[PDB]
Amino acid sequence: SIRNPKARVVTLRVKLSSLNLDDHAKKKLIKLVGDRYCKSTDVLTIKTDRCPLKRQNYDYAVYLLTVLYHESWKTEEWEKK
Amino acid sequence: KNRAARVRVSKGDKPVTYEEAHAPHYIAHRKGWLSLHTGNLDGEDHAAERTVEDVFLRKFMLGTFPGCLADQLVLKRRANQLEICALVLRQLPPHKFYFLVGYSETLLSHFYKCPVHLHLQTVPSKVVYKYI
Amino acid sequence: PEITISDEPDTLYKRLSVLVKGHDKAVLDSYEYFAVLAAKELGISIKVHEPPRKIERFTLLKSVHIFKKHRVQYEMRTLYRCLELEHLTGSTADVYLEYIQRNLPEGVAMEVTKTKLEQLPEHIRKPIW
Amino acid sequence: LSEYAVRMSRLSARLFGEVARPTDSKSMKVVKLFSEQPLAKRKETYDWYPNHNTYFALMGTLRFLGLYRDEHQDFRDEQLRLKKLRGKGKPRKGEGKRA
Amino acid sequence: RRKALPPRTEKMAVDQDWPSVYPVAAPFKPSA
Amino acid sequence: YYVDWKMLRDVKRRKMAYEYADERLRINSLRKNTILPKDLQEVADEEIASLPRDSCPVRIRNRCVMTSRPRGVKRRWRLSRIVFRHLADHGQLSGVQRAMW
Amino acid sequence: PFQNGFEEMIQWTKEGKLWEFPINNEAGFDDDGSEFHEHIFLDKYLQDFPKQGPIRHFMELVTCGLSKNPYLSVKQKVEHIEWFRNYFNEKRVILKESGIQLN
RNA sequence: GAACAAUAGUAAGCACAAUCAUAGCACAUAAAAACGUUAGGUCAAGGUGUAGCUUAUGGGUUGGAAAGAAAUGGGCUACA
Ligand SMILES: [Mg+2]
Ligand SMILES: [Mg+2]
Ligand SMILES: [Mg+2]
Ligand SMILES: [Mg+2]
Ligand SMILES: [Mg+2]
Ligand SMILES: [Mg+2]
Ligand SMILES: [Mg+2]
Ligand SMILES: [Mg+2]
Ligand SMILES: [Mg+2]
Ligand SMILES: [Mg+2]
Ligand SMILES: [Mg+2]
Ligand SMILES: [Mg+2]
Ligand SMILES: [Mg+2]
Ligand SMILES: [Mg+2]
Repeated sequence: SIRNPKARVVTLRVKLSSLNLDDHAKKKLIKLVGDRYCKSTDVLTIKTDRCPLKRQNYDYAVYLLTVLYHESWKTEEWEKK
Repeated sequence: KNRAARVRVSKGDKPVTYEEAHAPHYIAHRKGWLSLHTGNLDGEDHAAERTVEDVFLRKFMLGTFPGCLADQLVLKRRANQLEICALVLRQLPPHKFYFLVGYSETLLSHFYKCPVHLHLQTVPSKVVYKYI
Repeated sequence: PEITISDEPDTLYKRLSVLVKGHDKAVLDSYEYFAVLAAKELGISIKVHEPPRKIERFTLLKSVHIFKKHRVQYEMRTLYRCLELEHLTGSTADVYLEYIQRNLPEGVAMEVTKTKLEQLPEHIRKPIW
Repeated sequence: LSEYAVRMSRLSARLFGEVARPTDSKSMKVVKLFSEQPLAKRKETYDWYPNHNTYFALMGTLRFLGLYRDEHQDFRDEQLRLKKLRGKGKPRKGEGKRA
Repeated sequence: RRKALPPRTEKMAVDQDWPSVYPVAAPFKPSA
Repeated sequence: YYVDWKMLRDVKRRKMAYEYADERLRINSLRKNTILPKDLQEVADEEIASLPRDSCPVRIRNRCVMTSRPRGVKRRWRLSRIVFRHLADHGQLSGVQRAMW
Repeated sequence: PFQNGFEEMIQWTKEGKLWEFPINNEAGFDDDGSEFHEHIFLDKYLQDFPKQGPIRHFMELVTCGLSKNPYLSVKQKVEHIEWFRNYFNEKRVILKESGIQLN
C-alpha cells in the first residue's frame, strides 16, 4: 500500500505584518484566532486535517485565511459593547 | 543455558553455515538481518503484514524448491516490489530451475498483489564456516 | 525522452526537507553521499544534518513457562539524516526527488516536507468584502 | 469573564467549524464519536488475522498439483499409514463405541 | 550432466565502464 | 484451517463487529447524550441490547496470529512472545537486535 | 523480450504494477472528486429537522463530528444523517411524550 | 600423563579471556558463559513419538464461578 494517513495534513504560515489590516481588524483577528498566532514572530499558522485529501485541506486552509481576513474588518454591536 | 536458535558443539565433525554458527546475541554485531523492510522504524505502519508475509515466503520457498535450498532465504522489500534472494544448491537440471523461477514469480505476484523479483545464486556445496 | 512546456507558472519551494529514517548508519552515510553528489550536479544548493538517534527497547520473558526473574530485552534503533534543500523550482524538485526515491534502499524510509511559496489568495488581495 | 469574550469565542468556533452552542462535557463525546473511526472498523482490528484457510488450502492443492512439497504432512501421512497398518486406524463414524 | 562456467569477471575488460554491468538495483551477484 | 477453534470464534467476532459497526455507533450516540430526552435513551438502550452481542467490540480478543496464544502478544507484530522471540533470534525480524546498554 | 532492467521497470509502470514517482500517497484515490465544502459544511442535510429543538443540539453535534471525520466519504456521512431522519421520524410518539413538541 | 636452571606430552575445536553495546577514552554495567548436573520446568505457546476418545474425552448457545474459620509469602501506607 502507498496509503499513509499522515500525508493529509497541511500547514499555512503567514506573516501578519505583510497584511493590509486595519488597526481594529488586526487586533480583532488576534483575539479571534488565538493560539495559532505567535505574538513574538507574527506567524499565523493554520493546520488542517479534517479532509481525506491533501488538495482539500489546502482549499480549506485557504478558506480559513480568506474568512478570517473578511471577518476581522467587520465591526458589530457587541464590539461596541 | 540459552537454547535460543543455537547449534550445539558436536564431536567436532559437524558442518556449519556462517549464519547457524553465530548465536542470537550476535545480530547486528557480526551477523546481519535476514530481511529488510521499513516496518520497524520509529514512525511506521503495517510491520505485522510484512512479518506474516515474510514467514509465508520462508515456508513457500522451502516447499517449492525441495532439498535444493542452501542457506536461509534473504528477503528485501523495495518500494512495493519484493526482491527475494536465495542461496540454492545445484541438484536440479537447469530447465526445472527456470520452470520454478517463472512459477514462483507469477504465483507470488498474484498472491501478494505486488511485483516479485527472484534471484537464484547457485552454489556447489553448502558453505562451511566452522568444523568440518 | 519527451519534454513539454506548458504556459503555467511553475511552483516555487522555499525549503525542501527530506528525512531518511534507517537502521544501519552505514546505509544512511552512503545515501547521504549519493544525495549530495546528485544535488551538486543539479545545482540544487543543499545542506545535511544528523538528528538525535531514537532507541526503543522492550522486554519479554526468557522462558516458555515460568521464570519471571528472567527476561530478555530487545532493541530497535532508528537513525536519521536530513537533507535540507533551498530555493528549488517545481520541476527541479520533481526530478531530483524522483531520482532520490527511485534509488531508496530497502532498509530505509523517507519523509518529505515541502514548504511552498504562494503570494496571496485572490479574494484577500486588496478587496475588503 | 466578559460578554465580548463570549461573543469572540462563539465567533471563532463557528468560524473554524468546531462546536457552536455551549454543550456539556458529556454530550461532547458524540462529537468525538463520529469524529473518529469506530474501534471495530479499524483495519488494525477486523483484518487482524490473515485468512488461514487461504494459505492452508492453496498450499494443499499446490501439493497435489505436484508443485509444493509439504514435509510435515508427508511425515503425518507416513505415520498414519504405519498406524493403520498395525491395526489401529480411525473408526468409521458411529462404529467404534457400541461394538 | 554437471555444468561449470567461469564467471564474467574472466571476460571482463579492465577499462570496461561499470554502469553498463550494473545499471539498476541488484542482489550482488558474486559472479558478475 | 485457523490454528485453533478459539481462533474461528474470534475471526467470526471480528466479522460480526465489522458488520454491525454503524448500527452500534449510531444507536450509542443517542444513548451517550445528555441533550436528548431520557425517553429516547431507554428505547435505544433496549435497541443496542437487542443486537447480537457476539457483534459487540469488547468481546474481541487479540491473539497471536500464528500461534493463537491469548496473552503475551505484542501489539505491533500481532505475535506471541515465544513466536516473536523465535523469529527475532534467527534474525528473521528486521531491525530487532538483542538490546545491550 | 526485456532488453534491460530499466526496460523492465518501465513496462511494469506503464502496466501499473510499479508505483509512480515521486510518490504522492493519495495516488489512485480520487475521493469522488469532492471538495472541502462538501465535507465541512453540512447545512444541506439539516434542512429537514426542527430548527429550535434539542434535536438541533444533537444534530449539530453529529454535524461537527462528521465535519471532522477524514475516514469517511460524502456518501457515508450522508447515510448517517438520513438514518437519523428516518430514526427520529419513525418515533413521533416518544418525541411528543417527553415534554417537547417535535416535527 | 606436570615440574621451566623442566622429569612425556603435542593437538586445531568449543568455553573463559579478547573484541563488540552502553555513541570518543578508561573503569563500571550490560551481554556472554561450553561439557555436563538436577529423569529440574513446561504434551495448556506451538509441534510432535506412544497410547487412547469419534451420535463424543469432538463442535456450538445460555447462564454460572473466583465465597473466608483461618495459616502464611511478597508488597503499600503508616506509627508522627
Ligand atoms: Mg542467565
Ligand atoms: Mg479484552
Ligand atoms: Mg567501543
Ligand atoms: Mg569490561
Ligand atoms: Mg547476566
Ligand atoms: Mg566474554
Ligand atoms: Mg520431574
Ligand atoms: Mg522439584
Ligand atoms: Mg499437543
Ligand atoms: Mg501425533
Ligand atoms: Mg460441549
Ligand atoms: Mg460461557
Ligand atoms: Mg501473619
Ligand atoms: Mg516502606
